[PDB]
Amino acid sequence: RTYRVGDIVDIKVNGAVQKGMPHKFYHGKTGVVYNVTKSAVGVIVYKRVKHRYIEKRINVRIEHVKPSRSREDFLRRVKENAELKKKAKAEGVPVQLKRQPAMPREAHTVSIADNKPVTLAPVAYETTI
Amino acid sequence: GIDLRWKHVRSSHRKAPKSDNVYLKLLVKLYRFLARRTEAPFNKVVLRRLFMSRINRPPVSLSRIARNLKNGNEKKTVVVVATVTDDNRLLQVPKMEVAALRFTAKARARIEAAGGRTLTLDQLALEKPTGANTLLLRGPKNAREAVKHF
Amino acid sequence: MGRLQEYQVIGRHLPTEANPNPALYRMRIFAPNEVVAKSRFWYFLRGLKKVKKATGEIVSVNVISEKHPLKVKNFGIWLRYDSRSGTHNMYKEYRETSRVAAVEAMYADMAARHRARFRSIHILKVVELEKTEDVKRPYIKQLVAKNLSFPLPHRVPKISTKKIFSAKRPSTFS
Amino acid sequence: IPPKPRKILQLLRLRQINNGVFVKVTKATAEMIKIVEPWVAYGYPNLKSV
Amino acid sequence: IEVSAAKEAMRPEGTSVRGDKRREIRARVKKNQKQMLRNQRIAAEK
RNA sequence: ACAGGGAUGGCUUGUGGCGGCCAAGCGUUCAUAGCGACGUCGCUUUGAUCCUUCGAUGUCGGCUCUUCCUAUCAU
RNA sequence: AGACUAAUCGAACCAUCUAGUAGCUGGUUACCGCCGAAGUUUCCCUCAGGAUAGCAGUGUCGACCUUCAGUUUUAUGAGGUAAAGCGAAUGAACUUUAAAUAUGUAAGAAGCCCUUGUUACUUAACUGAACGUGGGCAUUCGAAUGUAUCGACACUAGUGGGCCAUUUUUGGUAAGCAGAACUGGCGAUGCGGGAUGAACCGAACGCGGGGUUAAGGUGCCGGAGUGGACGCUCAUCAGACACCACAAAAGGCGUUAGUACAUCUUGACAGCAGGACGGUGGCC
RNA sequence: CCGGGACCGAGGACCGCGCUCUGCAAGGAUGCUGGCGUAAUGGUCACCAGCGACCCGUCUUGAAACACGGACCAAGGAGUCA
Repeated sequence: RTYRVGDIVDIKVNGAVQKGMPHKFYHGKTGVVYNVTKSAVGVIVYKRVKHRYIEKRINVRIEHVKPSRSREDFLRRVKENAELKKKAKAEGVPVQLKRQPAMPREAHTVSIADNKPVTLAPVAYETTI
Repeated sequence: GIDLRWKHVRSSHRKAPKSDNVYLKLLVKLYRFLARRTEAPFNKVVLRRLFMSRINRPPVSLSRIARNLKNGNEKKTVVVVATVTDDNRLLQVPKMEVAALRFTAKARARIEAAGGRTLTLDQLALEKPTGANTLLLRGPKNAREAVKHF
Repeated sequence: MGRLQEYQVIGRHLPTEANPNPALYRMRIFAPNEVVAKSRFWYFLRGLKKVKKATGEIVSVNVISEKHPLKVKNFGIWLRYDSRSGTHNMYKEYRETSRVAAVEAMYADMAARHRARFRSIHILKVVELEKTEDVKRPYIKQLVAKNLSFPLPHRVPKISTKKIFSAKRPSTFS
Repeated sequence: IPPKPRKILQLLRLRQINNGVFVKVTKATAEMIKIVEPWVAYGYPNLKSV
Repeated sequence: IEVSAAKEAMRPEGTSVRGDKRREIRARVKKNQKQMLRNQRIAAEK
């Protein structure tokens, strides 16, 4: 994998080398590539101190760097927004183009004919004997 | 007690002129009435510019007016809430109708000699109470020694 | 631990494509109200069957009332309590008129005699002793004796606390 | 009060003690209310209460 | 490795921060070798 | 000489340290490890010798006089 | 003797330069109103060190236009770590699946692609990418919640390696403890309660009236119960705001509640009446 | 639905929303009555009572404590001019 300037990457220090490494803050951090080298890459990370963000620049080896999937879902939603919008225009019905938070469950009925409930004590008697 | 992380902000614009010019006070009263009783945004802009200080009202020269009179603006009335100055590099003054706070003597003489008209802002309020067919002009604000040394 | 009621609480894991009909689990919970009953149900179910509240749902909550609240009964309670040493069994007996009243008396007794709070007590079984021979403790055996009768020596009469002064010395014989 | 519960109360418009608001139940709001549980009491109001 | 933005700005293109220590070691070795060669030449002259 | 600034504590008490062993118990029982009181064992002149005194940075006293503590020398 | 030289001597007295200089010490004069702070952020040789970020107040101006946000949700990282199963395979390092806690990135018309060519990048390569060109997408502008929260200049001021505490982490001691990161409080702050008080709990403040509470309390001091229920405990200075130490697997013929094992009408535990013998005065 | 009690009466022609519509409890108190008409109400001063309440300024650090100034009164007395 050849990373490029402007790409968004994930930093994960893999292996047993994360035993006594000095700077573990950027493990699990995501940043933008600004400098590319054969075995190193330059990553811009932002640190939040109180009410303000401060830029930091790090040099990470390639084997601890993976490309990120941050904008994958956004570009995908833009895509099927375009095709389902075109399909709705073609067929002549409205369609939902906004993702919604999860709603409470509705009312339903559960039968106990073949699913008779099992009574539980706070401890299992099989463990007692 | 109530937690107000945000803060209510007092207004950061002038509500009245600092000047003690009584005729400026009369213009301020007239344009307060116009901006309250009309729907035209021109009157509100003129009232706001009447409130302003001198460094916020740079002079507008006859050459700047002549530049802005081009491209279908020849018949419009020029409105400058500032002093209109003369430009002697402009040899031919076109016929124009300018309303301004004040004119320099050469600017007024050259406009009248070219055959145009000079108005005050109260005459402008009489003839165009809604600011119809008007070209509103400002001078170069950043053209100042302080702004250059900023 | 309050005016307790006994609730039948039935819950289950949320249905999935793999398991369309999850098993239902039923518990008898002594609780002050339904919110506490459901919270204790999810606590015990997390401790037993590894079914979390987020992935589960309450199917039913019902109140179990005593069948005969006007009949005096003997109750055996098998419980476990946690102390600084660890977990200890107890079997204790209570002469009461309902399971909930026996459980309230149990909670009061455990707090008085062993300083155990509500959280460290696990009620494992509450039973009605069907026969008089099933009574194991002498403090209930003295009460289930034949022709039981006793007086009440040294009864302090009830005097209103707003009546500060009395003109006669009270008697302790009735 | 820590900054995250402070921000959640500010977004819930609970800026003073004994302030009450109506909230529609989604996951997006339920998680916020779960975070500010050390400062609020909430429940399901009926028609009379409304 | 944290690297200051001023160092990256002054750094020439192509060079990385991972070779700076080898660079300064090579410079120190070169200086020590020049001093050793100077002493060798002077001792041979004597 | 001048201008300034200053002047560990419910501590302690009667029984050594290091190294090994034993050990009731605690743990562990898909690993049999690890802790461990009580003890114990090793190092630190036939009543002798008197020809081996091993470093003040840290300061105590005396007089008069009263009271308290008990951790008791006497009664 | 640094002694004496008009009470003046390690340099007399008098006037002047002179209102000498001090970074050090002391002091620095009416009222009301509106805002309102701060302690290694980043760089420089340090202490007898500096700037600087950040935080504030007055003015203005610009369409006070764009909206943004110490928050949740969604997707995807870190944490695969618990857990379930292994009648799935294989064997924390097993995995179909999957934790709690907070945490990084992204979530639109300012956007998404497609096409056209160039390339001085790159690629085997007109190949990707960048650069531009043109076109298509407004049928919903593409989560929730909130939004008197905009931006840019100018000028001015204090503080910019302080104290305490929760959590996380790194070290230690015989025991103490010492560094960091975030957050909260204080310095700047009144009020109710902790009898009392820098660090505790509650709660933040214009002047008044009425109602209700919080923390804490209701035997008297003292406003409010000698309130109710079930128990436990008697201390030769109990206990009532404890958790730390003394302090141990500690010592108690104190008192209750349990657990385990054991004996018991084939007579248990305690006593009383009796037996307690022979080889045998076993061997040295 | 019906009682019992406490505190409060802001505004000052009409306008509005309404209702149980000759009117109203509907965008904020009126009606009736009594005593007094003055130190009666009210105010100021002295004192007692209950409750509350460290001596100010300065310095220091993070803060207290320490330290320094203060017998009393009048007048003078310190960010000015170029």
